[PDB]
Amino acid sequence: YPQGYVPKTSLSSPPWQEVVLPDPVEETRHHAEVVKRVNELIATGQYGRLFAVVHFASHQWKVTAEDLILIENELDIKCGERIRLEKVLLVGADNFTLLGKPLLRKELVRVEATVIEKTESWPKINMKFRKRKNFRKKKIIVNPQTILRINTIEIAPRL
Amino acid sequence: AGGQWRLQQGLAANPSGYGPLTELPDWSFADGRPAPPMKGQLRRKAQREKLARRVVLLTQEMDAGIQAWKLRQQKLQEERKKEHD
Amino acid sequence: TYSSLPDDYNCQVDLALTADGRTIVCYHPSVDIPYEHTKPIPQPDETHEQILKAKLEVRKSKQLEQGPMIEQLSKVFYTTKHRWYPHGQYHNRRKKLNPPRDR
Amino acid sequence: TDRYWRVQEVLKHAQHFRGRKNRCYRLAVRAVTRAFVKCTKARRLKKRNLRTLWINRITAASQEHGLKYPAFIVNLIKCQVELNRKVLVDLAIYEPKTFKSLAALAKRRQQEGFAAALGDGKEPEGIFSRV
Amino acid sequence: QSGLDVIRIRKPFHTDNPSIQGQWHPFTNKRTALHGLRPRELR
Amino acid sequence: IPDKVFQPKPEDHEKYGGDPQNPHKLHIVTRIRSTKRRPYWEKDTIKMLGLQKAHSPQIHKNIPSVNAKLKVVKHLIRIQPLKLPQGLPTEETMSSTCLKSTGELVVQWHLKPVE
RNA sequence: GUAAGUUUAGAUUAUAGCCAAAAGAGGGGCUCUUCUGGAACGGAAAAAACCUUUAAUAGUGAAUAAUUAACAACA
Repeated sequence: YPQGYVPKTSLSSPPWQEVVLPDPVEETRHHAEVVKRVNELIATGQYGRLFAVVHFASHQWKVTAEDLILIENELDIKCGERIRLEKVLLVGADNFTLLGKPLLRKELVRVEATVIEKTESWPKINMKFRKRKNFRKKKIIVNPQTILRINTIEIAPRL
Repeated sequence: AGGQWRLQQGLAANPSGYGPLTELPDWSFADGRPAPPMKGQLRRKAQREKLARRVVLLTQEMDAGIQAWKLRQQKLQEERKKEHD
Repeated sequence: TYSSLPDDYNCQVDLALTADGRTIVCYHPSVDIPYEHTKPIPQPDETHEQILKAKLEVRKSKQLEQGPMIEQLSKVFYTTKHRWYPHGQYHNRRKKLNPPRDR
Repeated sequence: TDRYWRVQEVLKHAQHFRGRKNRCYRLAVRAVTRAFVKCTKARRLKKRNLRTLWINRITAASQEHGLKYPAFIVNLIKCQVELNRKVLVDLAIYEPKTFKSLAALAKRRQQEGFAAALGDGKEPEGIFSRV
Repeated sequence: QSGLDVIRIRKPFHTDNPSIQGQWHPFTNKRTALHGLRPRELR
Repeated sequence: IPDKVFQPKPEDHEKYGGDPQNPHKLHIVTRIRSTKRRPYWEKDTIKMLGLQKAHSPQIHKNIPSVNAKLKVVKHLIRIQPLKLPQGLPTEETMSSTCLKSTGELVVQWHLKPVE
């Protein structure tokens, strides 16, 4: 028996099974090959509806055409004016998707939406838990609000 | 989660901390007009500017704090070596 | 065989990083079921209501009694008898008449 | 002379109560304050409950592909992926093909992470482990 | 403001195309068998 | 507290990578605990140091008076030496300063990923 | 390091704790005296008194704190 030989048993081998990654040099060629084919797919425009993840305010919104998003604050923009969202981290197609690291280049993706309405919120109770609470010890919030309608998503083969 | 790994790479432990994602503007006009600076970003910017001025002032005061010691030693040194007539 | 996960069930997954490294490229074309791995539609020879009538056959004492009727209903749907019992007028009126529907 | 309107103010909030409470001002007033207090507290707890639901759904989706929830999250962070938990649920529900692609990416990073530990750091960073 | 009523909104999102890649169903990720043999089928 | 705690050893210098000469000038301190249920002297020291809010960066000098005050609250703070790879900021660059978690204060923020 | 302090004039209110944890003194568990801390919406099972917790605001965000458990003897 060769040196450093251990017969296989319940405790001799780890429960996990080792795996072997492909060699880097050929692996990069596949990475380049995948990009070239996908670049042709983008050039051919072989996609219909698309979904994109856009971060606005303090929240991340997964977005698609015709989507309506509500932001609970003023934006200083008149209604009916198209605006461009500048924070997109993910865009998807029927048979392919693109992921930012952590964001895509501005050239690749352009997203535009329009302001629909500026409003406030319905009353929100703010009662307090104090001995002898009383019936006239409460507050209302009615925070401001705004409405946005997604308009278009634009991409180009700029890989 | 993941704060420890982010610190190892030198980034902020919380993704919501110091980073282009939070700092950069979140939108721009379709016409191309730049969006107004964010109120939160401006408020955060002001604090950093105030701290920077304090840091420079402290170091300037610190430089004198040690440099002056050398000027008081020169006065002590010259005082020891004295003569007349 | 670059993909680290089996591609034979949902779709072929090809994960690639762009040369610049600023983007991650994923190609996910769907995979169809092989013909040889499927069975033909039953050659020997339909509304769900028809099955319900056959399942809830009227056999004993013409229409069955309330208790047995619930038991037959409970057995078919693997539910408890308590669900089938009616409720009083007070709760019935409370139900909202026109719940909102969007899209 | 307007005590009736004061009663109506309590009544409008107590019309949906049950028993003599809904019709007795002495009891109706007390219930309304308690109901308002309950709603105020529930606002904070509502957000926490939603996060718990999102985590559970992600685990089921991850377990469907054979990946544990902690492993998936850590690999995504190591990959500079900053999707929030709520969005992760949405991707699985409506983009299963994309979610499977995400699962492979996380699995590859975990495999690279295991390889890096076995390598002991002598080997260079992996293609998917480049930061 | 618009004529729309101002009350609690259950969901801040409205979309007419919830799914693009298809909704998940249990048969997703389930492997097929040759001849579509059901489990335990002698055949 | 005995000075031996603050008397370094050769292994400590290697572990923390700090040269015994050219001591660092500025301290970075953040409060990591509450002063509730703590004695009044501990409460007063925290108030004097200005660390009312937890996880708040503060600029302090590495001087004996500051060192003595920090020692009293040592267990409630994290001390990190401030580094200036690019040196002190100028008036023009005063607005471009940013302190990294590594402890280095850059005088120019280019909004480019370190990667 | 930090921003209050001393004096003059007018003037009341308050003047019964509770529990934890230390140091003493009687008993020999208790009985006292002295010092320190506390009053969650989190946690220790429910838990005024122990632990994590700077105020309070909307959000279908994010990072963390305390956190009921723990793995026979031969030389």
